[PDB]
Amino acid sequence: SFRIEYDTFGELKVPNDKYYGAQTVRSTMNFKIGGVTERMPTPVIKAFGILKRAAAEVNQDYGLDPKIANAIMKAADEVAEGKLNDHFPLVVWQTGSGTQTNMNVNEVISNRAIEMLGGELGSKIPVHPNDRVNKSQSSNDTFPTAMHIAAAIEVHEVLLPGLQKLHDALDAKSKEFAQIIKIGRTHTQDAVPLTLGQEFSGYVQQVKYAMTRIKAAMPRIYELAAGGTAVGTGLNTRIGFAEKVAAKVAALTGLPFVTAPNKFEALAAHDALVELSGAMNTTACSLMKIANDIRFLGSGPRSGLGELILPENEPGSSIMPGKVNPTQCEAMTMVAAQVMGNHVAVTVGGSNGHFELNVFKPMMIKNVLHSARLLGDASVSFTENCVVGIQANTERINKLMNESLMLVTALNPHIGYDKAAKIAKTAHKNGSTLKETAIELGYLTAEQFDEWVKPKDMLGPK
Amino acid sequence: SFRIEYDTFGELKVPNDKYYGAQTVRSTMNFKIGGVTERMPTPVIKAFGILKRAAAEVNQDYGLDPKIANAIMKAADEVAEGKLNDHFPLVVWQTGSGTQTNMNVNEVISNRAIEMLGGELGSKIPVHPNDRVNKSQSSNDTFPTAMHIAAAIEVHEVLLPGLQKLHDALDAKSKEFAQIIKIGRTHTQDAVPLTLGQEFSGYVQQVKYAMTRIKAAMPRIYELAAGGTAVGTGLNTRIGFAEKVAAKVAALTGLPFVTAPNKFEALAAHDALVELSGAMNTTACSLMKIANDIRFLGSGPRSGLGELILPENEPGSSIMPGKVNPTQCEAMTMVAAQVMGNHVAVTVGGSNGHFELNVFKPMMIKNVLHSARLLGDASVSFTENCVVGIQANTERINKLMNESLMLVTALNPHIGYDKAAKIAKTAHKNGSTLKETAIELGYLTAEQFDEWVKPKDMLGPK
Amino acid sequence: SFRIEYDTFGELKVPNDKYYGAQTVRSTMNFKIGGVTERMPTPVIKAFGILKRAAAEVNQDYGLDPKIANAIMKAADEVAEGKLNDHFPLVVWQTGSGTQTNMNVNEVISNRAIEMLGGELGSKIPVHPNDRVNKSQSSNDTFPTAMHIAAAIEVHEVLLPGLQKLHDALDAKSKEFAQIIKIGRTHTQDAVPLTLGQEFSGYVQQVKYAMTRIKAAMPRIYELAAGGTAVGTGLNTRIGFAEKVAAKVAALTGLPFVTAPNKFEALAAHDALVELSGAMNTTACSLMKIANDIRFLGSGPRSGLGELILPENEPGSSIMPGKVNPTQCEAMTMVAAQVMGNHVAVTVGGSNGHFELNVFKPMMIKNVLHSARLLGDASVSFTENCVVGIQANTERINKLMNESLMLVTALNPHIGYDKAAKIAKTAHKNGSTLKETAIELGYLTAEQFDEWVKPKDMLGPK
Amino acid sequence: SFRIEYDTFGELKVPNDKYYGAQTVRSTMNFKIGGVTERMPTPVIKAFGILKRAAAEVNQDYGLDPKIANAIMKAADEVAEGKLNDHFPLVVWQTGSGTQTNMNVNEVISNRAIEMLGGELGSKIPVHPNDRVNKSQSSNDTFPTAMHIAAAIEVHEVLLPGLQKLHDALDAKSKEFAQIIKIGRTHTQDAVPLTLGQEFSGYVQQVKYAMTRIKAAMPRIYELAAGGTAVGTGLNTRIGFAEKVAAKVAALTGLPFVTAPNKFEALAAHDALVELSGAMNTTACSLMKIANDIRFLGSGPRSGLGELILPENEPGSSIMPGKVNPTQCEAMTMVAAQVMGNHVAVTVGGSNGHFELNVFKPMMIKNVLHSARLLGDASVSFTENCVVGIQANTERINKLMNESLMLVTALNPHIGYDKAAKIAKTAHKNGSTLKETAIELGYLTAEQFDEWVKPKDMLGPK
Repeated sequence: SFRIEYDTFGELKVPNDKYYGAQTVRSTMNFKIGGVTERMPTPVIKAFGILKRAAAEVNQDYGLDPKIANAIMKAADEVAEGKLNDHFPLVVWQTGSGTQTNMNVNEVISNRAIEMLGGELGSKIPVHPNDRVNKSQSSNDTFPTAMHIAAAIEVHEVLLPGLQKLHDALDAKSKEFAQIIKIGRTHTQDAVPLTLGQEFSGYVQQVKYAMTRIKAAMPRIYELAAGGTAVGTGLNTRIGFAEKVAAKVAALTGLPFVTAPNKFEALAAHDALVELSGAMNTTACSLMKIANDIRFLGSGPRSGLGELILPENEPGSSIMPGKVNPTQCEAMTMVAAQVMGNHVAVTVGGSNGHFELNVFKPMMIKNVLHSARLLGDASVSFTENCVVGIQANTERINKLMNESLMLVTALNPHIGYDKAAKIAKTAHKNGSTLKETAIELGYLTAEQFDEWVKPKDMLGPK
Repeated sequence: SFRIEYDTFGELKVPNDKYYGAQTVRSTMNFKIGGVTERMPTPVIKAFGILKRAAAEVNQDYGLDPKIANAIMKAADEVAEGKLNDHFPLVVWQTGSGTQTNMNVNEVISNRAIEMLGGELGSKIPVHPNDRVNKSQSSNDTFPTAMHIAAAIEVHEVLLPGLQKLHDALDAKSKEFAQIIKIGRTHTQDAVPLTLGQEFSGYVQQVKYAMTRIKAAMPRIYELAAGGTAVGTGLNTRIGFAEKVAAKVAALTGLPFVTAPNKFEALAAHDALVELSGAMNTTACSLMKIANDIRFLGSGPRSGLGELILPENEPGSSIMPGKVNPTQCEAMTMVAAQVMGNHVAVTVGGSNGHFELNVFKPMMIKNVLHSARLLGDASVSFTENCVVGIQANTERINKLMNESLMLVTALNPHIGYDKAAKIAKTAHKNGSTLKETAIELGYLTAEQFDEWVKPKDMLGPK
Repeated sequence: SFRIEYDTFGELKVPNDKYYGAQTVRSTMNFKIGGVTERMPTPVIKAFGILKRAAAEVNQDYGLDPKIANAIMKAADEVAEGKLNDHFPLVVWQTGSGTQTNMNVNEVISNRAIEMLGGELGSKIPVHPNDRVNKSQSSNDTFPTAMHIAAAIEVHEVLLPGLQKLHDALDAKSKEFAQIIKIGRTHTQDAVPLTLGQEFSGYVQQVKYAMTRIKAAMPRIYELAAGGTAVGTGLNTRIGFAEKVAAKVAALTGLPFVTAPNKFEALAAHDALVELSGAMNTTACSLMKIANDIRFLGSGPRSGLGELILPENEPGSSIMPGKVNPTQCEAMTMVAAQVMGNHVAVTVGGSNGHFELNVFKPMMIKNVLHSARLLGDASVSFTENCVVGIQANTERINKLMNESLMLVTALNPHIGYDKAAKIAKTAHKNGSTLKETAIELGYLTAEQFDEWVKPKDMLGPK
Repeated sequence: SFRIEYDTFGELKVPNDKYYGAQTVRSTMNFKIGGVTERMPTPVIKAFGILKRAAAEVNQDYGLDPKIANAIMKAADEVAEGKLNDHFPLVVWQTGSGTQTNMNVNEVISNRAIEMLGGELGSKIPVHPNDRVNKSQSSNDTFPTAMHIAAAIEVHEVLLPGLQKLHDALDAKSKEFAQIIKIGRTHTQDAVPLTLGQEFSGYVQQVKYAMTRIKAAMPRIYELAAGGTAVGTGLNTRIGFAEKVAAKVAALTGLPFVTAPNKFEALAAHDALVELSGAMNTTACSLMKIANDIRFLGSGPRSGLGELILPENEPGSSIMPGKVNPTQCEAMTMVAAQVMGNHVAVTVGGSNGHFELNVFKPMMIKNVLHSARLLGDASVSFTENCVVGIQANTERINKLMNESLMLVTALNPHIGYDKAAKIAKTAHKNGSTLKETAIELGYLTAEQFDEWVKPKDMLGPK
């Protein structure tokens, strides 16, 4: 069931159905931290596939036999395509350079390329893990490159598409609610009117601005460290390798990757990941507000605010009509809190580089990808299972507009401030409406009230 | 105007009306970071006065002349009593060991004692700042001792008394509201009843637990670094000085200070400050919940929840009866947010010690004292200006109870499930009460509803 | 391959090899957030097994048929024993009360108990998920109970045992290094001596204190919410149920669980989880310092500090003798940063309760358990793969003690301060040792130096 | 002594020498939280002066009498110029909309203008605080406008200039050290060479990227809330006032302020402050790395790394040549830790808006201004008192290069791998240099070593 390989510490059994080798087995023994939920994120593994395929193709310019390079490229493609995910058992909590995962990737690509070429597994023949798959590379500049490839692809494919769907659904709900006037709330106290459409347009702007902030963090993510080798000098690498690898990754991905102009900055720090996390942290603040507002605006049916009817996600009860838990609001605000915590973990790691190498890399990229996926996935779920189904409770909104004390200020140009306050004071004391009170005191008629108090004239400057 | 003092780098102008000297002027030239709001917290300065008073009294056992010791003690007392606060211009953002503030204290006490002895300011005759005021002490073990003295005093005099007042005021309201039944809220949806007294009793328990948590953090704060000297060994101090100065501090303050049993832990780390900040961080979460709940329970007057009437302390508008902004809730929840951020500042500093000395000391104690003072002061203000005057809106509460759809389950034993549901569903569609609808459907009589639906019976297990 | 079940939204296929039902299937469709690394932690699932077994046994006092109760107890035991982990596919990012996981647990326990009794899967006969497995319970008080059971077991079995091993290994290394004198470092500058044993005793004290802080957070974790039902009143539950369930959980676990004295505080907030996270946050600060110190003390072989020889964890190179990457230091400091971020996520959730129910529960317990397991697992790994193998580089330590300028202060009682400084100044200028310089200037003999400069006399007070 | 003013709650003693009035005295009575270090930041007060000056000039278009407008403008100018700072006693911990400070500003400007018009202080004649100084404005849109004005000015005048000085000083050192070769460090282990110039160029790039990140956060800060009034609709302000007052602020400041295109987003949230704090958070991570590296590179003189000689700004001990504490590194890394905590405070506040108004405004702007000022001031101090005077310890660097085992790979083409390894292994065991050992083993000549081992050739790709 197993073959036998060796490292400098002793003999190791490797399962015959596995493409990794002795270094990866030793690593599962030396880094038993946290269990399977801690495995290196698949976007990192796939990004390594993209990177090893670009390096193999470029290394033909520097003496790599095309037959060996072609097998490496095909094997790297299978990694990048997600066909070999089961051959990566290592956790985030390894060396802070990600060396063990670089070797896991070199081992798997070598053994699969060996198999494609007819050799025997575990043999290093004819594709040596370090000499061929890791040719012209270091763990020090490859893991950072994989981080930025994975981050950019996840932003492009998961995070922004999720936010875009949320933006568009909130914008639709904003135009659908454009004529529904409700009582505003400041300090949670009753305030002057605005439309539900206006209130929702604020959410739309926040999501639009979140997308812009995330996009503004991407140019530094597109800088790749490949070619910095061990300490950033590019020692033991060939001239032009850095530019060529980056240009190859860009063509493979369709994204504007470039080589980092300063490889010392690219190896000794991950400030671009701190900044991207910062943009997700702002996004989480925006989404906390939007989701918590929608939560409260749907509270009720009778002892809450009751402006919105949220779609049911849980089984409703026949005995409990109108009760709807805001389920997606809760998942989303829990996600928002997680992103804020992830951002502090990214910050602590990003602040703790030493000399030529920051060695917090796996934890930093784990937290960035975790926030990116949570935000994108929750944005989709919140859209499809809550926002698109939101309805306005117009009867309750209309009833509360008539019962509000806030519109009393439309009477001042007609009967004077002092008589307006007496109406408001009296209605507040008696629990009556402004209209009932304004008439019961003989200050005006019902026809005068209905003509002077028009909330649709209280929604803008004059 | 000025006098002239000298250090080994040249001449310095010292204001004649100031008790500090050359080293302190030099320190103000080198650390112009942030302005006057960044001055070293007065509790640290006073704690330094206590410590120097204790050292001078104890140092009589080790050769210090009693007439010199007496003037040092009297000057140090003035520092500890807050009488010389204007003679400390240095900011938090100085050396990470606090050496500049230690020198500031030595100079101020030296010069004030020289003045009491009839000497000339700046003269070092006959009270030398380092050889007599800093006798048996080091740069490195004095500031951490002052940190723990200041934190213990602030916890004892400001933080716990403020929380005690808040606990007692919430408990009185809990008892005052013990019979007022309202509709519960889970997920912000209407839920089964509880009293305002029960809900407030949750707040009371939270504040009680906060006080226990803070008290649980004090035993390690009572351990003092004095006697560790430069690196923790006690080199260049006298045997027994560590224990004697801790006991003298205990007798001067009435708090159970002892010498730290491991001086390397006490100099190389400030884990006790991190743990005390963490207890305040939990307190902040509790206060955030309490204040935000009271904020929303007082929302209205007509488009909110309207269960509580909060005291109006700042005049409002005559045209706006019933509109009262929950301004003390806002001060308190802002303070809570600040404590959470301060806690992360404390954490980063506490995580970053190097070898024998943590050199983030001034910023860690600044954030701990800041949090303690804000929490204590806001608790007093929130108590006196909001909690003690809260009234229940019993009329609105009673009406909302009658309009709730939640109570409809008390009718299950009497008319079966299927009829109650039809009442709930029909009331929900018509906007009428459960009682109106059960009568209009002829499923029971008014007197039957009033005898079957008793919220008083829905407040406990059976 | 599948059976057919229904909920109020439509027909659902349930795999026949799965013990969950339609509610769980619907939940995997409604909460597609984050993928499989986001699954509810297994310690929560097992804790639910303990809880449903205690409730079933107690519910016999309240009309539960013993035959049905016995099948429920056996099925709950299989959940608690980890035999049914594959039947829980739901993610953390569900409703904030954990309702979906409560139903997942009720469904799986019902179907497995049905199978034990001979019935057909998916039928609810004879063990109804809600009426029997959820009898006398609410999602609102069960998920909090499972959180605290899981937290206490993880602290007892993973976190503290890991820290204890680390404490004991550091204490052994401290006694083994008790006679090795080295140069201290303050501000990272050379300082007076202390032994490696003394420096390591500081680490030992930090870990001892971390264990005490964690233990001080457990009494509030041992308070269980079971019996609070929907809003904390205990409505729809039987008198004595809360005390009996808690006493049963305590007997099943061997841990001192008790019923929460105030169920409103237990449902509306999770301040005990915030406080336990706070204790882990302090622990992370302590471990960051210890691991980073050991990292730097092992730096070299020639351009670093070079006091410690760390055991190899990576394949060493023949060309690179003495180069050893501090692999476990990096995994541990990365873990420490993660705990600090997790703590902020716990804090944000803990601060955001609303009225009767905090609905951030799954994210809060996820982060607490994640920090607890990471800290315990990394503590074991750091112990076995680094601490127990640490050796002192005594030749380099001894060589640097002889080259240090720091010991020049042992000459002052013999040749006076002024002549001591001239030796230090001259050796610093020439790059020579104090001994060479003190002799070359004719201030003393080699025999006088060797007798007056004894670092073993510079390790304590006099 | 005092004069007497009145609000609707009674009589208030106002100091005769103060320009504030009844509302401000009332505010000091109700918000005694934290003491004088908690006063509203002077940049907010000055920004309010700019805003009130702009509003008064624009309000001439809307009826304001030019002679009244002129005195308001002149008084508001004195506020903006920092001439009336003593007339603002209110703390940050006030209403979450900043209303008290808005009233403080209105009263101070009203009374100073009344004084210029020859009236009596407290009289409201002829400059009414709310009817003329607050004309066309609201409580709710003035404070957020002042926040953004203050943040933009502080970024432009303090933060970016400080970072610019640090960037330029690091770049000059980079060029000064361009030819000094030293041993690299990865994982803190010895690594292949790089120049001090290359390493410092990484720092330069980090500071350059920090400045770009901060600049990228300013476009949303330039959007002003003025004109949103109470809830965002602009009710009770004039058409065109929003655009005109933003343009007047732009012309007064020379910064590209514009009116916010969505006033609901601008009042309900402060996402732009969260994003600006996040850019400063990234800056803090960069500065932490730079300062901590320089801290350790200057460690010694003999038991550290010893590559850099840092300026000695505070006198040391004559008995301790070469011992220089990196005190500016400590101030800077403490500041970095503080910015990270401030950022979490900003995040919590920014996440907690409610409906039409975020009421965490004073604490959010306080933390943003605090971070900006600390970063700017510390950058200037770190530059002038450390960076500009750093010297390389070329003699020690050259010796460490010669004693390194890293260079041994240049001998591979000339004597093969196996002989070089035996040299490295033997030098490592004997404590001798690579050159001494290769000669003593007779594998090459001294002149052969000097020609084969050229570190100048190991600094780049080939």
